Amino acid sequence: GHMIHKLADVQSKNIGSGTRIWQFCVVLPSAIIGENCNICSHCFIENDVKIGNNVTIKCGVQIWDGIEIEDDVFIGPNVTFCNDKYPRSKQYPKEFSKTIIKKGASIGANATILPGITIGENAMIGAGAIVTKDVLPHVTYYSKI
Amino acid sequence: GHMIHKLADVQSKNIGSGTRIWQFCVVLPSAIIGENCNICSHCFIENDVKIGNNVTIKCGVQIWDGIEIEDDVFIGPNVTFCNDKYPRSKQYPKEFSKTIIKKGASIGANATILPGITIGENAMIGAGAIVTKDVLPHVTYYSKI
Amino acid sequence: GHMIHKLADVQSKNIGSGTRIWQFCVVLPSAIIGENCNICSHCFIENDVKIGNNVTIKCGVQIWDGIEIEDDVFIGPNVTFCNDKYPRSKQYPKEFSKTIIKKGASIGANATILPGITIGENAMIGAGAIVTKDVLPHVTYYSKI
Ligand SMILES: CC(C)(COP(=O)(O)OP(=O)(O)OC[C@H]1O[C@@H](n2cnc3c(N)ncnc32)[C@H](O)[C@@H]1OP(=O)(O)O)[C@@H](O)C(=O)NCCC(=O)NCCS
Ligand SMILES: CC(C)(COP(=O)(O)OP(=O)(O)OC[C@H]1O[C@@H](n2cnc3c(N)ncnc32)[C@H](O)[C@@H]1OP(=O)(O)O)[C@@H](O)C(=O)NCCC(=O)NCCS
Ligand SMILES: CC(C)(COP(=O)(O)OP(=O)(O)OC[C@H]1O[C@@H](n2cnc3c(N)ncnc32)[C@H](O)[C@@H]1OP(=O)(O)O)[C@@H](O)C(=O)NCCC(=O)NCCS
Ligand SMILES: Cc1cn([C@H]2C[C@H](O)[C@@H](COP(=O)(O)OP(=O)(O)O[C@H]3O[C@H](C)[C@@H](O)[C@H](N)[C@H]3O)O2)c(=O)[nH]c1=O
Ligand SMILES: Cc1cn([C@H]2C[C@H](O)[C@@H](COP(=O)(O)OP(=O)(O)O[C@H]3O[C@H](C)[C@@H](O)[C@H](N)[C@H]3O)O2)c(=O)[nH]c1=O
Ligand SMILES: Cc1cn([C@H]2C[C@H](O)[C@@H](COP(=O)(O)OP(=O)(O)O[C@H]3O[C@H](C)[C@@H](O)[C@H](N)[C@H]3O)O2)c(=O)[nH]c1=O
Repeated sequence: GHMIHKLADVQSKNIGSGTRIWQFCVVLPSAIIGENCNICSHCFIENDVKIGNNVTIKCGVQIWDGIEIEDDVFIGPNVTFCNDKYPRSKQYPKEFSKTIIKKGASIGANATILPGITIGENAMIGAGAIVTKDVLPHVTYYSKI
Repeated sequence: GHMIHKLADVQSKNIGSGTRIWQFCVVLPSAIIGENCNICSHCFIENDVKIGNNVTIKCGVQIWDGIEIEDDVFIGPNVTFCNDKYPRSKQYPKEFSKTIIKKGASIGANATILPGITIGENAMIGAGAIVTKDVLPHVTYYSKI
Repeated sequence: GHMIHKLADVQSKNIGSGTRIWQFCVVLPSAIIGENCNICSHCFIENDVKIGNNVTIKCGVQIWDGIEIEDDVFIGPNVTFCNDKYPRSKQYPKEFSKTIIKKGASIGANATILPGITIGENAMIGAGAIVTKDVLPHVTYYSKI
């Protein structure tokens, strides 16, 4: 009982009941997605990826290898994640940096999350923020304009 | 006399003459789009949405419920809008916050527009800006780097 | 010997051996793309565009007319480029501003590159940065948070 749009390319069988995956999403085979998620249009979800239950991923987000999203997380549109702190074309690290977005946290629209980051339970990341350090549980963080 | 790309999912009949809607766009049924718009690839346009005439929406933009775009507006690529100031997964507000981008205004590439915002007529929003307060008509606003 | 995903719209024949172009990409006819590039999902590549060899373009990037990418460049996800410094809807300039990203340079996730910019060889642009001035060769530049 999950809904995969005919215009998505979903290669993972590991998708929970109630989850919706919308148009022009790519989901690679090893991705794990929980129950009652909403994966909005134009998202990319790689292999070494775990996403919990009741997660909302708005449009235009990519979830790279090494990223874990816990239950009840909200990820705003065009939010960007990283798994490589010093990227150079065709220079593959032995191991990708890991990011974890902990239960109930929310990431505002168009925020940028550096590699290796923990965002604590129920944190709120302001729209457009750059997150270069871990954010503590329940903290509201935004970049000064 | 409007052009919907075969690789778009356009569900709205409310689309003006001369409008182009490009590959991998999603446009939901209640969306209103005026004449001679250009809705570039990879855009998402929701239901409670009004877009005027001669509007340019570059690639990778989402126009959420509660957002109105007036005539002659330019929206740069990967510009992000918001309709929920304190987003939590599966916590639906009674009413979405409204944003209006007034006639002739321009929003630079990758800008972030907070919910509830008015951008005045002929304003210019710098590339990458975070807009947390209304922008007055004809004002050039950008976030200090 | 190049791989074009069946869910991409690639109109250019000017694509080097070993290049991969993934789902939901648009590549217009005059685009030039070198050998062993990886053009990830959800990218847009216009006509007056030259991209060298061994270039990585992560998801959700648009490469506009007037932009040149040299060999061995890395472009992070949701990176945004510009070819028009004072955009107004339907006001087409005689000439688009040119941007060049020089050999081996890397642009972090969700960075914004203003029009007319040179990013020098082997530079590193931090995630989320706004680049309003040329970046010198081998320099690490990021926007203060
Ligand atoms: C971070 C946020 C929760 C803060 O809301 P708040 O605590 O009510 O803060 P206020 O609106 O009272 O603003 C306090 C100050 O911080 C600034 N500020 C607020 N959000 C900001 C942001 N995202 N980036 C930068 N500055 C921000 C305001 O400009 C204000 O500055 P001032 O004191 O100089 O006037 C909210 O503004 C936000 O970014 N929400 C996320 C929206 C979103 O992305 N939704 C998902 C898509 S719908
Ligand atoms: C905002 C904008 C219109 C200002 O242009 P301008 O008034 O000619 O300003 P200048 O280039 O003279 O720059 C003035 C100062 O503001 C800074 N600045 C300009 N644009 C900025 C931006 N978007 N964000 C942050 N700082 C910016 C410059 O770095 C310069 O700083 P300095 O005085 O310390 O050297 C322009 O830079 C811009 O962002 N244009 C939008 C481009 C775009 O997104 N096009 C759509 C896609 S093609
Ligand atoms: C720019 C970058 C290379 C700098 O790494 P570094 O030189 O190791 O810098 P550090 O982590 O030691 O940070 C130095 C300081 O700059 C700040 N900083 C680092 N990167 C920043 C960024 N992108 N934006 C703003 N501030 C940043 C840190 O917060 C720190 O501030 P502090 O001294 O006040 O504590 C790196 O942080 C980065 O942005 N990498 C790109 C990641 C990416 O986009 N990958 C592609 C997708 S996988
Ligand atoms: C019909 C349809 C829907 N969608 C996605 C995008 C659309 O905004 C979303 C609607 O589902 P929802 O469950 O009503 O909304 P969601 O939980 O994703 O987000 C909404 O509610 C939260 C609470 C707000 O913060 C958010 N800003 C809202 O968009 O599903 C698509 O991507 N394609 C579609 O065709
Ligand atoms: C052929 C084709 C076009 N498009 C979109 C994306 C492409 O950049 C645009 C070209 O149409 P246009 O009317 O020539 O250009 P637009 O008005 O969108 O923007 C151009 O002009 C304005 C004035 C500049 O600020 C802007 N930076 C330019 O891109 O249409 C697509 O999305 N897919 C396509 O296949
Ligand atoms: C199978 C498949 C792959 N891709 C794209 C997106 C995916 O992340 C990438 C994998 O190819 P790669 O050559 O393994 O990785 P890439 O060089 O693009 O990037 C990886 O390595 C560099 C060194 C890191 O900085 C980067 N963060 C990594 O993603 O190819 C797609 O877009 N669709 C797909 O179906």
